[PDB]
Amino acid sequence: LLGLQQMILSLTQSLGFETFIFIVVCLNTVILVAQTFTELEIRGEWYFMVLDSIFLSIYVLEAVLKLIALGLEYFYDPWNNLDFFIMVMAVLDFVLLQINSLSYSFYNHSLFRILKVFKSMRALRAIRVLRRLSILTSLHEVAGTLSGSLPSITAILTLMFTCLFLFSVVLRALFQDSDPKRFQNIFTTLFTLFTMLTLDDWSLIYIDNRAQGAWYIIPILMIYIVIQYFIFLNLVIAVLVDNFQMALLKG
Amino acid sequence: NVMALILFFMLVFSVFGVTLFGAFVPKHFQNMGVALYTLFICITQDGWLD
Amino acid sequence: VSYTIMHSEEINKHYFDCVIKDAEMPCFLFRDLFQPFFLVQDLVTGDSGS
Repeated sequence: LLGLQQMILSLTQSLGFETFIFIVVCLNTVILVAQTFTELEIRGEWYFMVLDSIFLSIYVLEAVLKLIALGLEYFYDPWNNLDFFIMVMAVLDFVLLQINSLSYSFYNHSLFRILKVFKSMRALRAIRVLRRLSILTSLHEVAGTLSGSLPSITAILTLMFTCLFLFSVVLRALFQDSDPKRFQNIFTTLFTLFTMLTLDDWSLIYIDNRAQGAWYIIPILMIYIVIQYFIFLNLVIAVLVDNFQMALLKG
Repeated sequence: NVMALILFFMLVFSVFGVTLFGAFVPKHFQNMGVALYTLFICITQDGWLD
Repeated sequence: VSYTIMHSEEINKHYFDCVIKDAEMPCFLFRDLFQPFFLVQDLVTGDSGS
């Protein structure tokens, strides 16, 4: 209606959102932790997707209520924006299942896996709206003091993103016609860079590279490994040490 | 408390994992305790190229 | 029956019978791809071919 409808919606939103949403989301999370459960889905597969679709209908009712609600201030909440994207995507997959017919591949396809991880962040949002009460103040303070120093960690991760990209570029450049069957594309090159950054069989890289005819690629790889390892690990460790050390010096 | 927070984040990100897991790339991502502990091995971050 | 059961246990890597379990008649799930295998038995002699 108007402002009067908005005020009635606010009051009844408080009441019915405290009452109805909590119990239906608790039941949704119960049926979803029974859903995932890759032993009990065969003790099922017929009472599980039914409840999944029923509570997805409950969620689209939540979305309809939030749409008829105050609106722009609802959009101003990032968690509510995540819920809005989750429900647009959810009604998209629901109508995709509903229309049937179609002309693309199905029967547990890549799109089906996409809809499964879609149900996954739906379960995550169910958890995040269940945890409205009693998160416990000790870990409240721990999480706040952890999230206090965001600019330093973002700068450090950006600098190592640049360094990892540069090292991947030079390694792919120097590995041309030198058995790149492990890093034939940009994804596999950056994943091998992830392995060397995470200390995973880079000694094996050394042994099967000196099994090849190139030997000077090993000292370059080593010096890059040690410099980026020491610099990044030490910088992050010291940054978080001090980040909680000011909170230590305070009360 | 750090143990509790790490385990809770580990579970809520394993909900993402188990959607990819079971009956495909199996025998370490299946059974939901083996999957959790294999992801814990990958958290301990040594020799996951197998 | 045995080869079909091994094929079901090797393709989808899982199997579940019905609620009313019967030895002579096994139960098949929809979600599993169905691939029968067939034997030729010669009652006059011993052999059993595929």
